[PDB]
Amino acid sequence: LGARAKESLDLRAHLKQVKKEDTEKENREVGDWRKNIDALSGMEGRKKKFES
Amino acid sequence: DKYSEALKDAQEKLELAEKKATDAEADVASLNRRIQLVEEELDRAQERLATALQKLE
Repeated sequence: LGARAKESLDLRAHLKQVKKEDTEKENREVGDWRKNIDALSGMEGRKKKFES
Repeated sequence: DKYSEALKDAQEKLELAEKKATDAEADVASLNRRIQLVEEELDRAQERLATALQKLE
């Protein structure tokens, strides 16, 4: 019985570990980066173009 | 006569220009103050928003 249980759980843990490997490789470089809008106060009012 | 009419017209146009540009200068001062107050509000918003982004992260 212990052998049956070990074989089943070992196969399960082998698939579990192969699944972990992908997460181990990278974990953050999949998300995009920050580019929020803020500041810009110092820019001038009479734009060099007429969309002012 | 020609000088009399020219002087009347000159006085009226002078008065119109003077009132126009006194109003314009008063608007200049008032609009300066409005720009500065909205600019300070904007700066304050920028500090708040900076802290906001930090807290979000």
